[PDB]
Amino acid sequence: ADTIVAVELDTYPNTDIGDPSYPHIGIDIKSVRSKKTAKWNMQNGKVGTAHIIYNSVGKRLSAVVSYPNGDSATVSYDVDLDNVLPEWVRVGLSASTGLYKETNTILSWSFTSKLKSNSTHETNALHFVFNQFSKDQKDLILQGDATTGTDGNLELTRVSSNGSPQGSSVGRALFYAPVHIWESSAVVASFDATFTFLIKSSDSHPADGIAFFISNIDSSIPSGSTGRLLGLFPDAN
Amino acid sequence: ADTIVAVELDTYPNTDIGDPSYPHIGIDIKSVRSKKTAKWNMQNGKVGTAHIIYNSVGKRLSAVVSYPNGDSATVSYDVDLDNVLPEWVRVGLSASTGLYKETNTILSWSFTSKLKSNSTHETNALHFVFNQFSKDQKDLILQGDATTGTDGNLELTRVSSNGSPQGSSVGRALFYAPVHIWESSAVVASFDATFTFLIKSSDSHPADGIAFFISNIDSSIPSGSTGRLLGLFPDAN
Amino acid sequence: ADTIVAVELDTYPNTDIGDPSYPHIGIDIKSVRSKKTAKWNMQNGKVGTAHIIYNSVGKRLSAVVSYPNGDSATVSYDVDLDNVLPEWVRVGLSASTGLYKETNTILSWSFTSKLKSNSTHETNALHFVFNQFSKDQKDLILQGDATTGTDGNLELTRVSSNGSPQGSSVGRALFYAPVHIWESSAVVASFDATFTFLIKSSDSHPADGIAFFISNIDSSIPSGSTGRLLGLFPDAN
Amino acid sequence: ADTIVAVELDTYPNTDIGDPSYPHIGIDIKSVRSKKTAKWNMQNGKVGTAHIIYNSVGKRLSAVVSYPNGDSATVSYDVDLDNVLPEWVRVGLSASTGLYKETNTILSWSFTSKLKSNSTHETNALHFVFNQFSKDQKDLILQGDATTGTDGNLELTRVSSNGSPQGSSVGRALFYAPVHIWESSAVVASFDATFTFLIKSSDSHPADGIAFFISNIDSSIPSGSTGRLLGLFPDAN
Ligand SMILES: OC[C@H]1O[C@H](O[C@H]2O[C@H](CO)[C@@H](O)[C@H](O)[C@H]2O)[C@H](O)[C@@H](O)[C@@H]1O
Ligand SMILES: OC[C@H]1O[C@H](O[C@H]2O[C@H](CO)[C@@H](O)[C@H](O)[C@H]2O)[C@H](O)[C@@H](O)[C@@H]1O
Ligand SMILES: OC[C@H]1O[C@H](O[C@H]2O[C@H](CO)[C@@H](O)[C@H](O)[C@H]2O)[C@H](O)[C@@H](O)[C@@H]1O
Ligand SMILES: OC[C@H]1O[C@H](O[C@H]2O[C@H](CO)[C@@H](O)[C@H](O)[C@H]2O)[C@H](O)[C@@H](O)[C@@H]1O
Ligand SMILES: [Ca+2]
Ligand SMILES: [Ca+2]
Ligand SMILES: [Ca+2]
Ligand SMILES: [Ca+2]
Ligand SMILES: [Mn+2]
Ligand SMILES: [Mn+2]
Ligand SMILES: [Mn+2]
Ligand SMILES: [Mn+2]
Repeated sequence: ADTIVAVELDTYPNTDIGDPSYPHIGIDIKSVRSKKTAKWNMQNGKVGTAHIIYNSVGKRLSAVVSYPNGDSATVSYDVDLDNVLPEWVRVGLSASTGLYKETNTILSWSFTSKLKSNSTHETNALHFVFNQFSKDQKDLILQGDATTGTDGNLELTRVSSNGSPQGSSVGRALFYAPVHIWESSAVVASFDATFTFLIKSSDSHPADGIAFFISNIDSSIPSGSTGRLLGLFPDAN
Repeated sequence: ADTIVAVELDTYPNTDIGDPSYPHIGIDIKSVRSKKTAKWNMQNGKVGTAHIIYNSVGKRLSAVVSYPNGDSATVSYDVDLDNVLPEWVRVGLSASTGLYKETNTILSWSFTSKLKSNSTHETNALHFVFNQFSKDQKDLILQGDATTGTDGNLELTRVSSNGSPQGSSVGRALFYAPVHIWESSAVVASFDATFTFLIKSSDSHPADGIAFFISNIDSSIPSGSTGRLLGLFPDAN
Repeated sequence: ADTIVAVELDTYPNTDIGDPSYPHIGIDIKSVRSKKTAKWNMQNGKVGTAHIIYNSVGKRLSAVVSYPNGDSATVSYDVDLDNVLPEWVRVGLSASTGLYKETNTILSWSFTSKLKSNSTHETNALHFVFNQFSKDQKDLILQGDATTGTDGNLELTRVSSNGSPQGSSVGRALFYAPVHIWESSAVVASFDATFTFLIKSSDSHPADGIAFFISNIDSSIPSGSTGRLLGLFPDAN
Repeated sequence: ADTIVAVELDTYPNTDIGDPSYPHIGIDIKSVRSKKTAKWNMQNGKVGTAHIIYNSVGKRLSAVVSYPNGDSATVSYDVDLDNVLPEWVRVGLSASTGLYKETNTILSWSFTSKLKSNSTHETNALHFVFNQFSKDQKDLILQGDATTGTDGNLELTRVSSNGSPQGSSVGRALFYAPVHIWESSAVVASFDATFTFLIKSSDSHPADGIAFFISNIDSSIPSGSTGRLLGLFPDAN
């Protein structure tokens, strides 16, 4: 199966696959069952921001998700990603809905990876930023239900003509280029990612969440990964 | 045919197709016959640096090529690249040899494009930088004779195991992701590129040169574009 | 006197000192009488954005000012700023009112200078960005009437507690650190600046405008440089 | 006294102020007695690189010091810098010599601080890079024995006409502008710093080290801070 490191913004507790019993942010290393979570109060209809930060020095994958009112949830997990990810990866955003639903709208996404040193501050680096997505976003690989619109947004999961989110949707957006996420001579292999998102639901409960993820270059949506699997995993192991 | 904008470092004066009677740098818009050139003293076996700058406001494509001794040639050409390039492009480096030859070694290559908007610092951007190339540089599309080495370099044209350049060689390297080079909504679209190169020859005369180029996304080396055509054009028109 | 290079957003046509007979953006090299202007429709109470671009290769100072409705004015002037500016400068924003007035509110300001060299990507660079200003913005030198607020803005000219702009006001904000704007060794010296602004007036006519400027490091507001002199010049020569 | 957070490259073990008994890198929070150290093999006469990385999310101050051959020393310390540093700081490089000596030459220094969010990926940020220092480096505050030369380097401590390092020298270089290192509404306050350095000694033992440090804006060299105090502290508490 794919190799996945993800930071999940998990709006729906699936307590029989180990979610805590509240909306939460989580760090997922090779399992949907997050290695670490923190409670997260998803603010329906507000634009949120997620920041994901890793470097090979401190070896701590960190994420914060905030809303403009200042509410924030942070999670960090000590992990040497050199030991989990392949050298080359693709980076992406994923989301899903299941029985319950939500819009999984991305307003913006930036990513930076840097491989530094072996020497004077020379470097291999990739940075992209999308503050507006285009209807035909050639540098994004859209998978499953993900679309880009003329509203400048990326709709990770399905939305109806009347703006209403659909169930059992899964969608992703990967940056087109593979990313050299580590390289054993790099003294520092850092990455960081920021996305802004708008999760809205009129469901009794929003679901299922959004994740930023890093995968093998050829990663595709695992079949059956709607709902609690977030477009990321073939199963809940 | 492809659409090409290029900055050529032309080491071989083909005076019969409009080259000046010296090695030169030039700006190429849809033709190998540069709209603008400047006399360039290629320094054999020395590491040069090429910087290429454009923005949609000044509408001036500029390049400078310099060497460690301080010698520099610059060429600028006023052009509205919105009227020439497709909205999405790929960017690359190209090089050729013909009857005369030279190493067309790239030691580093960076590129930045930005689409800035009617707002603030909300920007779409791609930035990459390669200060070392890997053998399996998965974020480069290698065409023709181009290879990436264990020496950390990009050899655009064929070099034998003994280190000698070969003639009638052509090769390019394009960044894997398409680039959104202009977008009608943007107030400023800018790009910049830098690369460092080492052109060495022990021929009677070095040839043919290195270009940074921007092309249609599906650009391939035009058939028979070795020699004076720099791997960029099907003919010398 | 100070040495000034500026991009003026001139909201008040002082036709008696060479302004065109409309609000305009202009490029000012050592004089309030712009070397180049373009007709600019200042949109009262709307947030505008100004981008200023220069590099030492193209030698073209460019600016564009736009508003959210898409209206845009651009002005470019060919000039070799090496021949005008001192090697070290301070960069700033300036604004004035006179008999007529307007808020000269800056909501954001970024600036990048780079000196790139005869080598690779070895570069000296300064980059700052302010998307919010603090009350005690210790990295800004405020001159004259300029203040920074709790509203996160930079008020270049005096605004009363009731929110009303005042006349005969002048103020500037310079970044605290001097900037190395050119250096003889560098192959490329470039800068760019962006700022966003909100010029509101309920006067018979707004005046006088906002400038981005670059000055000698020890620049102060010239005495009596309110009104049409934009806080940049001692006289209208 | 000043408030100091530093990353020390401590070439001389002063085991009666708690150094371990080998050259080491250390994280210093408000004491020269590092909260954490790692053994470091300083390679005499080679150019080293130090990277220092912090973010407010993972709350882990990290440093790696490497040499081109690949040898590396890393240290990380979990610390919430919001609770140690003032909001505004200056950033600098410091070094000293004592009874024993070394050159404390900085070849380059970059710093980035970013305050992100409360919102969509807008930001206050400062980045500078010096890959070459100038004889009169106006954007550096040189303190004590620090000088910049025409060789493009910063000599933190004293060197004689014949290139030989002197004892009981202390010197620093601070970036001229204060830095807003944290701000309580910032969802992410990150900084990173890289310097390359050349420590050479013909002493029986090199001393005393180089540090990157963050201090109160008005920080100056504490009197008596040569030697083991590294220009950073008034004493060894
Ligand atoms: O009754 C069938 C199941 O419905 C829920 O699970 C689905 O809906 C969720 C979407 O919010 C997803 O997390 C999940 O993957 C879907 O299968 C319910 O939570 C399950 O317990 C039920 O078996
Ligand atoms: O500087 C001239 C160099 O290039 C020439 O290019 C022409 O030669 C071939 C004719 O069939 C083609 O491969 C090529 O595309 C022509 O335009 C020549 O080949 C070389 O002598 C020179 O190095
Ligand atoms: O657009 C004209 C505006 O500025 C004018 O500026 C002149 O007025 C004063 C005369 O003593 C000086 O303070 C100033 O420097 C002059 O150049 C005028 O003050 C205003 O009416 C207008 O808003
Ligand atoms: O004999 C006097 C002291 O000399 C050494 O300490 C000085 O030299 C060192 C430079 O390498 C510094 O670390 C120190 O601050 C200087 O005071 C010796 O290590 C000390 O034990 C002696 O007291
Ligand atoms: Ca879940
Ligand atoms: Ca030619
Ligand atoms: Ca005027
Ligand atoms: Ca010590
Ligand atoms: Mn979960
Ligand atoms: Mn030519
Ligand atoms: Mn004017
Ligand atoms: Mn120590």
